[PDB]
Amino acid sequence: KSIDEQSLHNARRLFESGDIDRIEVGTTAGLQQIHRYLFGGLYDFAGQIREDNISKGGFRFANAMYLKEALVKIEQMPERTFEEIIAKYVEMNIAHPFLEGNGRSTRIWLDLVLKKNLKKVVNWQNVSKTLYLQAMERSPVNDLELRFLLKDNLTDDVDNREIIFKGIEQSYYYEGYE
Repeated sequence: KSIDEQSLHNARRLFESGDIDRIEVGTTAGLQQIHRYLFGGLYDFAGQIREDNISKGGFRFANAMYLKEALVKIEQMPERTFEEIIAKYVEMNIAHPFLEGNGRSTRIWLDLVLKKNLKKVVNWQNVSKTLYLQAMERSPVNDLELRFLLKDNLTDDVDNREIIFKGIEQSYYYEGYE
């Protein structure tokens, strides 16, 4: 819980400082920069591609033995349309490259890709925890729930402090932290 508190402060600092603007967009290295920023000094494995296997619910995330190879192909996916970007996010979630903190880091990664390509980001504060988690769990089979949920909650006000900071708080709530 104290880990989350410091991590939340790191997420706030990432945007306050403008360091968010220095992150490589839509790449594996980019995701690793985010993870390192959020969790450096908190998880030993911050920024590091996992070597163990993990699952959640009935889903086993990409096998560690071919995770690196998968990430190579995932980062090459196109980013021109909303549908392409969500598909790319869905595959990066399936990769789930870190032992922990995949959700918070990859959502920031998603916003960067959406901002670069569509000049929008997700207004996370209005995205229900229940609906978001259900949609993610379904996304490997069908991303319809996710597309429906996120498309309704896009905003072109991408630097607004309230959207940014209330979104960081909801993002952290998705994995347990109030």
